[PDB]
Amino acid sequence: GLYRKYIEYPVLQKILIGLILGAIVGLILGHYGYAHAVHTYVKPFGDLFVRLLCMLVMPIVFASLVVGAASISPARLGRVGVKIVVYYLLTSAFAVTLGIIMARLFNPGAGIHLAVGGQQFQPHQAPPLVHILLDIVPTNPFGALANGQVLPTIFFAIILGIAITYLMNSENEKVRKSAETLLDAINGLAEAMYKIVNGVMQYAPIGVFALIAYVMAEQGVHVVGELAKVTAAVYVGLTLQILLVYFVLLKIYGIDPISFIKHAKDAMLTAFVTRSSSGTLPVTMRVAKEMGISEGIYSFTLPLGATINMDGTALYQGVATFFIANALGSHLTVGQQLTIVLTAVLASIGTAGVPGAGAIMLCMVLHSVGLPLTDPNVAAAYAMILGIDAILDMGRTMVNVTGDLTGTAIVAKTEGT
Repeated sequence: GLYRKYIEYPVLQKILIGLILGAIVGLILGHYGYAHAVHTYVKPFGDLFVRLLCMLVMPIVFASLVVGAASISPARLGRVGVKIVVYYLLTSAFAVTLGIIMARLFNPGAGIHLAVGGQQFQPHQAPPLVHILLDIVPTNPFGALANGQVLPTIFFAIILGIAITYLMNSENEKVRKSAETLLDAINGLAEAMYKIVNGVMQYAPIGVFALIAYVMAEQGVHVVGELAKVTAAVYVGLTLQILLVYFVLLKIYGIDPISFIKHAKDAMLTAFVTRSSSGTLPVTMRVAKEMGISEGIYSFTLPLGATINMDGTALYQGVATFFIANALGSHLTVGQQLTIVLTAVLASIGTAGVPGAGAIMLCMVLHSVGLPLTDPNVAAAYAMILGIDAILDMGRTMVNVTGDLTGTAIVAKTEGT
């Protein structure tokens, strides 16, 4: 009964209450002197969760990127598909850029000088820009899977998926059956890893509690004001994202944003109460029908936009990786911000899980910048963001629905009219 009502509780509320209980118990046991007994007894339960997330982050990238890039490729795209894919990738790039802008205009990380024992996180040296653009393509894909290097894995997985779906319409028979078997095996690997993501994110409140308790027991690092600042940064970034980006796009394409934003306000209210973008898929199909565009174009666009087009998750990734970069002392270069943009855009092309996928994609961005999520400073600054993930997730799901609704509207306009 107790175990069933613990599992039946939602994941994000339990992670937030685990963060709150971790902060309270860590402050109480840090004031009363018992801090080493918190460390040597509670830090394994908060490091096992980081080890499990670092286990899950690498086989998701290859499999989910192969499946997603095989459902994106120009061999399965007409004249609507190329325009909607170009819109989704460019709008995700604008979302990451606006998240980085709202993270540089604010300062969410400055204030928490994070250190585990006493030592500051020493950053690596950054290569030049041409070395990054030449390091995107791997010299060996298996040796880029066995190491870290999320961006060569992303590039090789996109290339492999597009080559498989080019082979899928070949005139042979054994070639087509072999390509179909390979794509079915890789899709089975991705669907097998999503269940382990569900299990690890069900374990997640104990790990977040066990990490936040140790961090509060070390110092009184004053994290409540900085987490309120990064929450305000995410909300102001999402509101300005909706307003500026979508109003500029609708004013370019001539369609009036007032009645569109009324119908989209109904859809946003539904998607903001239910906090799920896949749940309002008949709701946003109803709104797209009430705009009166074409039945085939929204019945083709809205599942693709619900499983691939993620704007609020990308903006959350930008602001979160910039908060983790500033809460440790390591500034980011221009190549690191281009790496953020590329990894967030190309990792929001295949990844769609019901829980946890934002946390795994933030792990991808962190391991692709250089913060490897094995030092306890990166794990602490990531656990605080994973705690705030609920009150970021509501607004980011609302922007995730607004993005594909705006894309459906403007692509149907330029295609029909």
